[PDB]
Amino acid sequence: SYDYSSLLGKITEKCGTQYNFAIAMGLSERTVSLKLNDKVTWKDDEILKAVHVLELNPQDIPKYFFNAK
Amino acid sequence: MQTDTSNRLKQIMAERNLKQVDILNLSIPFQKKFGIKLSKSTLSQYVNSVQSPDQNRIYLLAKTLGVSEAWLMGFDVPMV
Repeated sequence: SYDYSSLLGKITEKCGTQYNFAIAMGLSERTVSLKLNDKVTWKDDEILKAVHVLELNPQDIPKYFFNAK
Repeated sequence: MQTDTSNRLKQIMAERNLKQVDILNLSIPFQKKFGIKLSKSTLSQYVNSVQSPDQNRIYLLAKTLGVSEAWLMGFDVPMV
């Protein structure tokens, strides 16, 4: 599993709602929900877009998307 | 340099004198550990840039090669 605590923080800070984040990612909210709830793995392009959208530091990516619980 | 996983794989293979079969052998304990499987054909596809590996397979190869996930995805970051 992946601990998305830090990621959820940036999403609230930058986008507000998960829905807003979904629109910014070009994804459906159900798609985003299933990924943030570790039911569906993140695609390669989705992570890169999340970095662009949330303006994350690329070096922090292991802590945002690859933190095992 | 800002690239993709396909080039980073090739970079590792050249820098560490490894072939696809080597990487698979190293991943075997991590495949069992993370519950993420990786076949020879699917790894061949990643190298040949046929398909881009998802979060799971990135995690698998990163821990296997002992490198940063961000680096393995082509980001301009430290390798570890």
